[PDB]
Amino acid sequence: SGIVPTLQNIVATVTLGCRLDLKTVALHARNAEYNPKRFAAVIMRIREPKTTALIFASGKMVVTGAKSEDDSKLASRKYARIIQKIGFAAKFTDFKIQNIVGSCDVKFPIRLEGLAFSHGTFSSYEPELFPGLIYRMVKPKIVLLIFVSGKIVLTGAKQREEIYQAFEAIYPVLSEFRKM
Amino acid sequence: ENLMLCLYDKVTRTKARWKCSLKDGVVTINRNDYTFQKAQVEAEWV
Amino acid sequence: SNAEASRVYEIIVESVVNEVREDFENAGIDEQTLQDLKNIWQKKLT
Amino acid sequence: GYYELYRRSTIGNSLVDALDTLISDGRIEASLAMRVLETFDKVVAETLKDNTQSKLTVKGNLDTYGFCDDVWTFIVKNCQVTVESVISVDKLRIVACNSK
DNA sequence: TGTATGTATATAAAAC
DNA sequence: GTTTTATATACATACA
Repeated sequence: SGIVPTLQNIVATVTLGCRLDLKTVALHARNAEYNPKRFAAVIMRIREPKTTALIFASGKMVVTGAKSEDDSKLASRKYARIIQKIGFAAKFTDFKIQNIVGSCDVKFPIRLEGLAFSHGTFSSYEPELFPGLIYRMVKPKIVLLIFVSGKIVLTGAKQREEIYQAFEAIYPVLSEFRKM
Repeated sequence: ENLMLCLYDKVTRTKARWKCSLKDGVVTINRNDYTFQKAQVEAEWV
Repeated sequence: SNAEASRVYEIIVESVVNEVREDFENAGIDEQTLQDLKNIWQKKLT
Repeated sequence: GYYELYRRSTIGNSLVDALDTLISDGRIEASLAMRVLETFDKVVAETLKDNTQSKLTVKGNLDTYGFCDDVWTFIVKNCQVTVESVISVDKLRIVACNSK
């Protein structure tokens, strides 16, 4: 199809290689939060790339919200420099994209109950609990959120081609259960 | 020099929109001083 | 510009001075020294 | 108890300056100056609690925020402030301590 | 009694 | 339990 899912979020991990004093980081980094009574990490944000970082005492870090592999790595590097400039002997090691989320619109209503019954082995649909159908694909190990409006959410990918392939696999099934 | 000293009741955020419920404070804005019981802050981060 | 501010400020000066008087008298300093503190503080404050 | 943040206010600095003078300029008992400031901290707190009516509204761009040790710091740019009048400020710094 | 925000529900993933 | 993102329902407080 000429429909290609749009990437909405990417999560990554990086090892800085040193231990950090979270309070020092907090007191010296702009736009940073540190509340050990809520979450044992420093939450830090930057505008470009617009992302959020969970920095830890172990030197472990998680970066979220990026919409491209390039942005994800770039932001991660920015947080790294900021930590280094504060005085910590940080390094940028083992950068790894752990999850990629995507979404698309097929532009036609979908018969969810029908979809669920035909593909019961993969489908979960309790509209009273949640309005979308939870379809767990085995092929590319991807989880899709199918809605009666024709909008799709695809998540759990290590690389974008998985999101892409997961949609190409599901598309025929969507046409198969089009409600019009 | 445009400094507000006070207490916070609640601070929240949704996307880049922050809201703050401030109490019992004093501010100096443009060489003038104000004292307040309550204050609400609606600010958009980028 | 605010009036409540000046009123609050007045309450603060008057309230602090009278409370501080005990300690001032304990330290055997001087009632007129307390009066000076009041006048200078209010002077700086303008 | 009682935070010392209000010493940074116009009225707080003025007090500091007055006392510093009595100490240096004169021979007025220091340490007592501290006693006075301890009184200041409490008074400003109760006064701002029991003797205020104004409600303020600040709207603008959030240039910077931050949290550490029960203190929130915000720096609002290009903001309009509403008293109960509408005032505009290029840059406003806000420091808030936990009410609890 | 609408327009607003809020809560909640459900998905992947890492770090503590 | 935190943080991020698409998506969609009910429900719950407010506000003039």
